[PDB]
Amino acid sequence: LELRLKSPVGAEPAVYPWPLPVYDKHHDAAHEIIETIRWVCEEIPDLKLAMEYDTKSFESMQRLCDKYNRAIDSIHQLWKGTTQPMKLNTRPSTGLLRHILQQVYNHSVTDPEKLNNYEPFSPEVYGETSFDLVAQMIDEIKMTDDDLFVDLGSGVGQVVLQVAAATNCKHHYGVEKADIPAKYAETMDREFRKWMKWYGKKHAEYTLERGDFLSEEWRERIANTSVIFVNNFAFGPEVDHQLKERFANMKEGGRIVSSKPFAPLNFRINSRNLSDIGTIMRVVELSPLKGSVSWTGKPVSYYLHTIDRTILENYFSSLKNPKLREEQEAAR
Ligand SMILES: Cc1ccc(NC(=O)NCCCN(C[C@H]2O[C@@H](n3cnc4c(N)ncnc43)[C@H](O)[C@@H]2O)C(C)C)cc1
Repeated sequence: LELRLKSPVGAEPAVYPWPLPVYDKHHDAAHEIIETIRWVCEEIPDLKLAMEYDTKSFESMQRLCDKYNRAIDSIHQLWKGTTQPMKLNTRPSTGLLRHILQQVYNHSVTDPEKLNNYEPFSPEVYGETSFDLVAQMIDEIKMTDDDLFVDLGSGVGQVVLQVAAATNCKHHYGVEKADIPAKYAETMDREFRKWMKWYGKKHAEYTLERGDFLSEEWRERIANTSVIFVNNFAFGPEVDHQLKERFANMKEGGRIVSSKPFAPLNFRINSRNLSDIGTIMRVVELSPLKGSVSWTGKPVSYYLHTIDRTILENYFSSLKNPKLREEQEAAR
């Protein structure tokens, strides 16, 4: 006994055995099926029109699947007529992408318990993943095809995949040091590509790698990245310090988005702090997403750092000008 869902673009059908597997306490294949149908119906209005359940009854679930499959066949017949078929070159909506990543994770991370010891993957937010927060980041931070993107410490790769699905960066990378998450990343990658093809959706190029971002090789790679995401909230002093030294080699207009700032928000340059990272970057607290919950109980905010050496330039200009020099020397 089994259930099948046809792909809206003619990829091979999704096939689930009956009884439908359970993935964890809040996820199972029955609701994966229901949500797939719901999202294919958002992809294709005509299907939504044609569509109007006991998830423990094989007959109830077979009837839903049959109704979806017959509607997909009719839509495919419609597209052989004069109706234009669904555009094949598009990015997924945030809602669809959320479903896709959950589906990819369901099928990739076989034993969620093996991951526990590499926690936290989302230390900045109580009770949810970074997904909704990253979806905001992505809309605030303009990225283009000149950009290279990296998630430093990428886990099973979920944030890299989300950004690659939504943006035009030339390449997206994840780097992950631990064996278990890195190995799950390899499956996440194959599953993601499979499911994105199944929905008829495109993503930018990406690569998930094994490695330590504090290594010597990564030194020059960080220097040549234009957009770095790093979830550093729970990092200690020495790692944050080591990262600051890597960032000091980034090019002007390079950006770092993090869960804890790497410099104070109102850094004031003076003769004792001249070599601190604050001398070369604007730092701002981004708008928090309403509804998200931080450790304080308030909405979570991320931190945007933009490499901008005009701050340092202006300090040196001011040291050359006796009036400006006396003012500076006055305060401090
Ligand atoms: C705003 C903002 C939001 C989200 C994100 N991205 C994000 O959440 N990605 C998911 C993984 C989170 N990672 C933990 C993983 O890092 C590895 N890791 C730790 N140190 C590492 C290292 N030195 N080298 C490679 N991997 C490392 C650990 O083994 C662990 O698998 C963070 C918490 C570090 C970025 C920016």
